[PDB]
Amino acid sequence: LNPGQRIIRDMEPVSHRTNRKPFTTGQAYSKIEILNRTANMVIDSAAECSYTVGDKYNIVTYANGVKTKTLDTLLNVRPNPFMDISTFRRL
Amino acid sequence: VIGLILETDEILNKKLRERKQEELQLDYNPSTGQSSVLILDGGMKAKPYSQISSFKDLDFKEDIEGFNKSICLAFGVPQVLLDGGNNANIRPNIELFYYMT
Repeated sequence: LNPGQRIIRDMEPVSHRTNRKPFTTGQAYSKIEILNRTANMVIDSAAECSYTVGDKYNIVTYANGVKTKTLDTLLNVRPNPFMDISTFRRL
Repeated sequence: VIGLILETDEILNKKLRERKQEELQLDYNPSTGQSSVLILDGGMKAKPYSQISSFKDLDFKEDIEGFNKSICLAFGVPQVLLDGGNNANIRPNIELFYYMT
């Protein structure tokens, strides 16, 4: 392990929010056209892309016992039993 | 809009003053009238007036164009589709519009 991880923890124990003005963000998104169009373009373009599951790397992972077909269905077809793939990706 | 301003320091018979206002206006119009020379007698003067508020200060083309372009940007319709252009402008813009939007 890293001998100096304690120092890095002491430097920043917890995360900091970087969206300083959420209400102004929402108002600008709701009432200005050059922001709405660009944000929608980025989100839709990102959500259009699909995913492919290929080879298996022989390493110990946090989640094990998952087959390729299940990952293919989750990432592409329908992640949640109760939510869309497009809605999940856009969110 | 005003064409001529004549100034006098005396009270010259309002009724005939209005009659002369009509007469000069009709006579000196080159569309309906054949007079060009005016003679001032009795002390009547002519004030060299100017135009205070003109229609050339109101330049609204750029702002209206910006608003229209911004609306088209908001919906996503390329400007070339609305205006029209060359073939290389026509077909790729149609494809971009349909696909992306």
